[PDB]
Amino acid sequence: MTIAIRQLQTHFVGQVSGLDLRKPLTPGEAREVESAMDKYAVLVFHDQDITDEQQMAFALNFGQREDARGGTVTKEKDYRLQSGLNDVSNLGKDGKPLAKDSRTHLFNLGNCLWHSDSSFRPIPAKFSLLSARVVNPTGGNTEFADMRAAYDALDDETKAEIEDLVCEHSLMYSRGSLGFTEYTDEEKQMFKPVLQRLVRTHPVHRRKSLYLSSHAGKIASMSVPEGRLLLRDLNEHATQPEFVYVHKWKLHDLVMWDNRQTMHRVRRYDQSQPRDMRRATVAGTEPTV
Amino acid sequence: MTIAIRQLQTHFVGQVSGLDLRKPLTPGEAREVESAMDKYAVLVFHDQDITDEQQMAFALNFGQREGLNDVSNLLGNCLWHSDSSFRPIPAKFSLLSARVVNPTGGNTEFADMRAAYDALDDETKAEIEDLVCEHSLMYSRGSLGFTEYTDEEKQMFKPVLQRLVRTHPVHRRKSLYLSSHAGKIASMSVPEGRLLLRDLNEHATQPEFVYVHKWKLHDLVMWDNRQTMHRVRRYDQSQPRDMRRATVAGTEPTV
Amino acid sequence: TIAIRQLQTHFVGQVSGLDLRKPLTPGEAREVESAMDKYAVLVFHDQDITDEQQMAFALNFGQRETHLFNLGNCLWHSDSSFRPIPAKFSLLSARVVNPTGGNTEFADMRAAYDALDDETKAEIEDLVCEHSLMYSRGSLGFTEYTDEEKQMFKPVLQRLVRTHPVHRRKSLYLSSHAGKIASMSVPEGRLLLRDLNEHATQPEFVYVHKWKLHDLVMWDNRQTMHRVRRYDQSQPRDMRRATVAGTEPTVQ
Amino acid sequence: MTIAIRQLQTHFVGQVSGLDLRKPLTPGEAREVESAMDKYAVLVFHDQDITDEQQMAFALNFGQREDGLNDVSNLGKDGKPLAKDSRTHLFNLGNCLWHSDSSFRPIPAKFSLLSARVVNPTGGNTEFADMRAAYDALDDETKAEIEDLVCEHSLMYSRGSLGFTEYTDEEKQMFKPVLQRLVRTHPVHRRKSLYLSSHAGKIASMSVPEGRLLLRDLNEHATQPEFVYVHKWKLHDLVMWDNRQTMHRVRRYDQSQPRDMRRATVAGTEPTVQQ
Amino acid sequence: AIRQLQTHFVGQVSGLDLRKPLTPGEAREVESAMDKYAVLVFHDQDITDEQQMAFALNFGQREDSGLNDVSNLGKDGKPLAKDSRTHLFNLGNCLWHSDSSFRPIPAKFSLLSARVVNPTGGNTEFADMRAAYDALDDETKAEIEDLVCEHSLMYSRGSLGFTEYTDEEKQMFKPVLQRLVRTHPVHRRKSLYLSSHAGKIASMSVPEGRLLLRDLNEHATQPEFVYVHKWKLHDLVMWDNRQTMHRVRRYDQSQPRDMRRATVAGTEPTV
Amino acid sequence: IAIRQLQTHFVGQVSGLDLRKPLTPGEAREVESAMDKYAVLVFHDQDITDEQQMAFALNFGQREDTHLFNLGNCLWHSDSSFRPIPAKFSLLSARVVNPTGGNTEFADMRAAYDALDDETKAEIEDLVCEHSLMYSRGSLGFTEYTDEEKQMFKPVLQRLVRTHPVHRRKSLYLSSHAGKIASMSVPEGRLLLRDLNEHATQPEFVYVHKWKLHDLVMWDNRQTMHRVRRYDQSQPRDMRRATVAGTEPTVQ
Amino acid sequence: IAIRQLQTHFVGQVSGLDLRKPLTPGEAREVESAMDKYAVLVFHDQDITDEQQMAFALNFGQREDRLQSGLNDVSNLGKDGKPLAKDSRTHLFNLGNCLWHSDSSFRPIPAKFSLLSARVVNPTGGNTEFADMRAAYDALDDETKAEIEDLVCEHSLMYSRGSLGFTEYTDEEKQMFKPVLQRLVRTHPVHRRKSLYLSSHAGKIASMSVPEGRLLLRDLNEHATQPEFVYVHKWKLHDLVMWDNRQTMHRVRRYDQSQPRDMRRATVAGTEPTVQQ
Ligand SMILES: O=C(O)CNC(=O)C(=O)O
Ligand SMILES: O=C(O)CNC(=O)C(=O)O
Ligand SMILES: O=C(O)CNC(=O)C(=O)O
Ligand SMILES: O=C(O)CNC(=O)C(=O)O
Ligand SMILES: O=C(O)CNC(=O)C(=O)O
Ligand SMILES: O=C(O)CNC(=O)C(=O)O
Ligand SMILES: O=C(O)CNC(=O)C(=O)O
Ligand SMILES: [K+]
Ligand SMILES: [K+]
Ligand SMILES: [K+]
Ligand SMILES: [K+]
Ligand SMILES: [K+]
Ligand SMILES: [K+]
Ligand SMILES: [Mn+2]
Ligand SMILES: [Mn+2]
Ligand SMILES: [Mn+2]
Ligand SMILES: [Mn+2]
Ligand SMILES: [Mn+2]
Ligand SMILES: [Mn+2]
Ligand SMILES: [Mn+2]
Repeated sequence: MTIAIRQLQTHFVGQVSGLDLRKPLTPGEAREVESAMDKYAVLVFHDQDITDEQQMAFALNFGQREDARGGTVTKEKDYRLQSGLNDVSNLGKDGKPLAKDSRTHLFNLGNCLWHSDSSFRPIPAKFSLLSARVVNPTGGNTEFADMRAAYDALDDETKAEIEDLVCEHSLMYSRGSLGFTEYTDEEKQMFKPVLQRLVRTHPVHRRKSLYLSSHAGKIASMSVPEGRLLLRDLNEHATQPEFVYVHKWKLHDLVMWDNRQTMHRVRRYDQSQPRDMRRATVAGTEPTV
Repeated sequence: MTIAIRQLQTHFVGQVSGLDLRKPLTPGEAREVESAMDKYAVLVFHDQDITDEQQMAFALNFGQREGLNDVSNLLGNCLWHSDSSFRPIPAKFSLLSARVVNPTGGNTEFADMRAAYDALDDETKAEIEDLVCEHSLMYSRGSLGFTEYTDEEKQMFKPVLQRLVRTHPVHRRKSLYLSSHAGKIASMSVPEGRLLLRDLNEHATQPEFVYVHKWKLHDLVMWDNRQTMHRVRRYDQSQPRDMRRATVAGTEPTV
Repeated sequence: TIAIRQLQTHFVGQVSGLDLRKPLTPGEAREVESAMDKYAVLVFHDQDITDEQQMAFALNFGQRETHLFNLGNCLWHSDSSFRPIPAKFSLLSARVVNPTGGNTEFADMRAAYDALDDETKAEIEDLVCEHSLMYSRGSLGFTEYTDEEKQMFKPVLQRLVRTHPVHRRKSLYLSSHAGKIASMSVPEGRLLLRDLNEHATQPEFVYVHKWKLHDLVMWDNRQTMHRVRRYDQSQPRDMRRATVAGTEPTVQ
Repeated sequence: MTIAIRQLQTHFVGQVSGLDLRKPLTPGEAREVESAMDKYAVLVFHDQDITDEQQMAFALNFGQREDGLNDVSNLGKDGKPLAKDSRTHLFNLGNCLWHSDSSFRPIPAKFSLLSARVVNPTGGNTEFADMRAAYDALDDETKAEIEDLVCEHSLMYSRGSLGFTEYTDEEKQMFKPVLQRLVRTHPVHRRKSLYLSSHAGKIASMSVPEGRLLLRDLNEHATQPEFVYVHKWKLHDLVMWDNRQTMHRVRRYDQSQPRDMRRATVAGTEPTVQQ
Repeated sequence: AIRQLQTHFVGQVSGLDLRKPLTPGEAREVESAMDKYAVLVFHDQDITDEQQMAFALNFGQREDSGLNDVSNLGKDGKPLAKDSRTHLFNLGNCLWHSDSSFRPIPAKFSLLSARVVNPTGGNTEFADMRAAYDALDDETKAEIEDLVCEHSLMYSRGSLGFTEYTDEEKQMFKPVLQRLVRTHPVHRRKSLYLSSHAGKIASMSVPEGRLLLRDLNEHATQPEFVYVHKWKLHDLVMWDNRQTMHRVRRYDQSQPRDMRRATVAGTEPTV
Repeated sequence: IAIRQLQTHFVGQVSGLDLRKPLTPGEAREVESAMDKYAVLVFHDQDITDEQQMAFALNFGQREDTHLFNLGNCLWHSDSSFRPIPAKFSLLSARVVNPTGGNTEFADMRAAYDALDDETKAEIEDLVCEHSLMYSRGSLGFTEYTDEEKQMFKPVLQRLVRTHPVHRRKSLYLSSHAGKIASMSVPEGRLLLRDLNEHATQPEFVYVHKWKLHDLVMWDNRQTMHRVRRYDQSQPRDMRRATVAGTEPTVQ
Repeated sequence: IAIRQLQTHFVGQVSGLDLRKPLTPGEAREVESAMDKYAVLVFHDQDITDEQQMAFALNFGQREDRLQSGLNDVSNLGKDGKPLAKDSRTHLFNLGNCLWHSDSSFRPIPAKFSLLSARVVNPTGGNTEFADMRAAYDALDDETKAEIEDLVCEHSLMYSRGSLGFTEYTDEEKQMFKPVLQRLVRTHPVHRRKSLYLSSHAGKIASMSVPEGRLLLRDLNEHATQPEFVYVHKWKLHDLVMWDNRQTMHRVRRYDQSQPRDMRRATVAGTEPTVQQ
């Protein structure tokens, strides 16, 4: 009836055991994992030595593939992986680490900022599923923040202030804060800003949460300076240690998160060493606006 | 009339009593205040009903002018910064007087850059020792959405160099020279540099290095820009907030 | 699974086996309230809760009832004793704890009463006190009040000796808000109250609470006094209060 | 969104919009709902898809649990409809009489809150009667006559009406009659109202037959259509009532069909009479 | 001459001296009027007990002078004590009922004469059980058609607090069966056979059966089915127990109320 | 002169003196040194006159220049602290002893000072209190003063920490007459005085004197506080005072 | 403490005490004096635990040498908490309480106070009656008083049980139930009133033949249990009745054994013997 789950942080995060992700799930098991995703927001599976196909098959229990187009500087040519998965590694087509100053790596440094995946899309992602294929031993922890806990801890005046606010999300905002400011020219059209609610409501349990993300570069109804200051304050509030779970990677871990309830980021790592990390993304169902 | 100092935070900040800033300082008083600034980096004076000229006269004990700077609301200041870090010779002391206090928000927060430096692991210390940052108003304003400037403006705000690790002239303690004005590290790519600056700013502004100052009427707070960062928290723009700053010019560069 | 450890000779229970993030069962609500009747003060460690969760916990026990408030809390008092229907339970949740000072102290007014001699007990049995914010603020140095403030803070009557509605133990109804005994001259009455307060807050009747992050302390204003000890106002402190309205008066 | 109230009947009953009962209330919202209960005596909320915990949590704004929802459904422990000759169902049928909740308790109930979880489509309307308006409409002579009268309330009396008249000694003590004023006064707005209830089987200072006949006349008077609001249930309705100002009853329903209704009861905060 | 006093029933009768014996045709007209109007009001009838009964006996036999004492007076022509055994049984008449419905063959006509009028209350109310039956919806009529009620004095007195009965009293007051819906033998109109004496429906549990009866009583005693009669001295009111219910309202027990009833026995059972 | 110590920190009982007789210079010298050391001196069986009591007092300096006074004495105080030059010694002679209550208690302000932590010593060092009869009578409930009285009872300044002119020991200058600290806000200063008073009058710093007929007790106001405990006011209590005027101010 | 006398000669109803709480020195002294005067005390609505009941009893002395406490189980229930079999060993022995007796009169130092608490009331029968042995003594004539003054009875459980049929005892039982001596006429240590020491356990007068002694005890018991000397207690839930075994007899009237009767007794050990032995 229930799968084995141990909670890893005071507010959220469950560790799951007893499931082999190389193999199909039963209807009951898929139902259990999704309820755990609703409750815990982040799930940690150890020792899941899976193929790209096995990983995506697992993800497809929970919806459909998110269309990857408009998500990277993909050159419209080709890259490393053959399957459905998003390549979130530090490797080129080469199979070995990207150059310190390449346009691909510099864009990938965006992942070091606190973000919710595909928040730059009119329908943002539901679940993201990350598999560790080669572990970089010098840094690159992945950190998760509970946006519902963060929301709850705000005072009434803040909650009343932010309730109806709308943010503009774009890859140009997140990469822009890192100094990556030149886009040509269908990129400016491909990364055209989308609207998202600052405060969102989960469809299952109806918990309210802060929809924070590096992609959010302004609040619609405010001046750019004031809006950004507010977002900075909310981001500082929401990423305090009491709302954060730090994941230390082991080989063949799978960590999956609900983008609708969380932010995440990768910490600085040594770029000269391989880091083979591969993501499956489940498309969102409904927009926030 | 005996100067008494009580330490307000684990690592820094001193509360000073027995001085009347309306009255000129004696040689011993000037020496003690500057010595406390060396030690505590931030000093808090309560109950100082002082004019603009008294504030400056107090300030001028410690050097020259960079009368007062208007930091009243009558927004870059909300970012963690060190004053005039975008100048080739950056500011020494800043002295802030509260003439009208905003009752809703507007705390001034102070971060100890020396304690922050010390808490770093020896590898990080070694990584950063010789690193140099570019500081400009264009960078700090840029964070708040001001990213385009004319050729006349580009020269007035032309970036200057400062070392990431500075050393205090008096006690020789090392400290992180962080500021919102710092937009890149000279020997690193813009994104890699800004990420390191982010990590250092995050580390250096944890609660264990931070003193939060809650304002009272006629409060004077003074700080060493060479040893600290500071920021003002969001305040109700509708209500008058009258804060007046005296600034002591720097007496040496960092590079 | 509720377990209570007694913390002081006369009173105070440390409660384990409850997660206050979750709604109480009717049985748990009954157990908690009976423990409040018995111990008068309950300490709950490790309760990392929200304002809403705190209030929800409180509302099992009844209904809902800055600088001047904080300062007055440094004097021995019982909450809202200046109201004709005074407070039942108060609840304090430690969100940010000041490391220097700010212990909260509690005194068992039932034990204080019991320790009085037979003649003192007979002397004070029918006495009535006048309670007002003007008296407690007076002690802090604010003696002058405008004509509309005088109505705003019009003194209320309270029995000096009250009886608990559940176990019917008598206790001394002492409070910084009490500034007069009705049947006595002003100075004699205040001297009697001063001696009663000194008696009632001897270390044998006092529990000292040294705060830990996420503590929740709930106390019965009908059986106790409390005070906060001196602390450095320049340090961060974040203590969140909930108060349950009184369900009965002491006089008319 | 803030609270709006719409009048549903000449003298009483309000329909409330703008409140989500899945969410904890602010102090202001608790105040507004209570004042509205004082004025309207019965409040109707539509579209409140709530859990038991959420229902109780809403209820606890207004006091304490009466000595954990009360199961006023027609269902057994297995979740299926009770048999029509089962002792549980025969007691539940007591709600079909005009009553005020816990009037057999020395300190009787304040608020009752009833949530429709599964609606029976064949009957089972809940009717409410305004005991204040009913009192006011009496002539001066009747008001003077009844002013100081006291009733005896017990489960033995309401269940007696329905055929259960023989009680063991344990039961006679467990259901020992309590005293209640016949004319009560609301603690907030001071309006007088008839404290009528099926649990009332006697007036203290009168013969049992003369008392019951007087009670029958007051009940007939107080439950004329002019003082009565008829509630037709929709799924996830919540109707809450002040037992201190009203009577209520459930109309006959089809016992073969499920009727899942769940009550939260706030304990009384003051007696009507000493004992 | 008959003047109709209410929407569905009740006739006021003029030009008849109840002191004088009735002709064959007058006995027929009065009875046909009772068939139609269910209740008849006679004004100014200063009649003796023997004269009252003589009028009654035109319509059948006495139910086992021969008049029923429905007064508030004791054996000495004086108002009864408020707490006395007889008065507390008289109070049974304050409940809506049909006369002798607890007898296996229930009463036909009842004839009440006003000898001394209590001026403080004590109106007699009548309810038309035919109009009441008619106003019910089709689904209800279907439900109630074949139902059978248990009638006993133990039930009506039970309501007023007399629940404890001896083995000997339990035989004297043994419940009788009566149809819930009865058909008048003359005009064939269906009517609700409601009564305070009815305490059970045969095929149902006591509580559910009693709840059904309450709903029926509530429906049937709405003001639209009820005629209120205010008493004048030497009034006589007669009713068909087979088509009606009646009750007396609260009266001042300190003041005399001398009312005398003549009961014609039933000529048919309902079961 | 033989001296017996009566409390852990202070108080000496003196035998070998007959106060009906003039003191020799040596006797006067030994008594004053004993006053410096013990702060309070107890002399049993001195059946003396007013004139003899004053003559005895006058060895130690000069004379200092109602119901309310007796009531004020129930509060912890140092005599004449509301005067710009406050009392040196006070002397109390027991002519008629009330059997019910009326113990006189003494608190050692030097021992009280010593036992404070370094932070508090640093905090208080240069603080200055305002002392006035309006403050002490305030605590008894008399808060309203005409401008005539406000001049008569004009507050005077005293050091919170004073130093004894002979042995140089620091001590807490506490008194019921002190109602404000000059450099602090009114409530915060009063709260600080309250904490210091509570600290200084703990049992470890207190000598309780139980009166015996013809006792004389002399105390140094510069080193102590004192108070009288409650007694039955309808019984006679004849306690005669002599006061030696101060010989040095604390500030200005 | 308020006391209302409930019978001509004795019995007091007590108001003002909550027996869930410790007594003060004054409260304990008042209760004991009330016991000296009224011999039987009735308390209503005392919803107490075993520990609380015993704590109340311990005010007046020490304990006498299903429940798991100091209390004597005088219920009709077995270990399982259900009514005993009507033919069982324990029940037939408990029926002993239906005879007029004074508690522990078969011990060399007999009981002081007994305190009985009603936890589950039997609805059919089970009244507890009490007889005033002092009033009974007073009403005897001068000659009878003179005759009995120095008589001594033998008390044993073998005698009380013998009268209900159990006449056969082994050597072991005969030693466990070895008869003890008690004065027939006893004196109260406080007010010095003489009273008849009657009991179902008394089966012999020492100086007389068994038949003549038993006939004399019968005459005294008949005299002493006349309605004028007897108070009848009808039980209510959480009643507590306390009696002085030194001045009274008591008995329980027959009760419906198929229904639970949960009655719990605390017994205070005697503080003085009646004979030196
Ligand atoms: O590589 C990492 O640890 C960070 N991952 C992501 O941001 C991602 O896959 O969405
Ligand atoms: O106004 C404030 O509190 C912030 N002040 C400054 O940043 C400043 O004057 O340099
Ligand atoms: O500890 C505190 O903050 C003071 N406590 C109180 O008096 C209170 O909150 O009611
Ligand atoms: O079931 C119904 O409609 C009526 N319910 C009640 O009487 C109740 O819950 O108190
Ligand atoms: O006395 C009355 O008016 C009531 N009449 C009857 O019920 C009757 O006599 O049948
Ligand atoms: O009377 C007493 O016990 C003490 N009196 C004094 O305070 C005094 O005379 O100075
Ligand atoms: O059970 C009873 O009523 C009487 N009981 C006793 O004899 C007893 O407990 O001593
Ligand atoms: K600046
Ligand atoms: K308060
Ligand atoms: K009920
Ligand atoms: K009849
Ligand atoms: K003085
Ligand atoms: K025995
Ligand atoms: Mn990501
Ligand atoms: Mn600045
Ligand atoms: Mn408080
Ligand atoms: Mn109900
Ligand atoms: Mn009739
Ligand atoms: Mn003095
Ligand atoms: Mn016994």
